[PDB]
Amino acid sequence: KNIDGYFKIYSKHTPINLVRDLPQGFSALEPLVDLPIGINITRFQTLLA
Amino acid sequence: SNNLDSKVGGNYNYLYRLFRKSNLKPFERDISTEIYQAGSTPCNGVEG
Ligand SMILES: *[C@@H]1O[C@H](CO)[C@@H](O)[C@H](O)[C@H]1NC(C)=O
Repeated sequence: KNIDGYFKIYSKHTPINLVRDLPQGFSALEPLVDLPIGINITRFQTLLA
Repeated sequence: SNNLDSKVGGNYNYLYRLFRKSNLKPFERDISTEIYQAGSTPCNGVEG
């Protein structure tokens, strides 16, 4: 997300065992880094290997 | 800065946006050079 140009990156990594769709369970994310870039982001794309 | 920024009759290195289609939110930089259109007549990049 962004606040007045402050990009909030919240990262959480937990191991799971899943077939498809989504598992049912509670998760509380934690902040990772902060990038006060101050630019408008109208679009995004996911990079893959 | 008058003893510095003032050169001859003017200094064009410092420019500004006089016209905008609306009020821009604070803490925003607008580099768009598009001609401001106050009417319904298309400007097509020239004054009129
Ligand atoms: C980003 O651009 C969108 C689409 O023009 C606009 O609706 C929005 O207000 C802009 N946000 C910021 C933070 O400049």
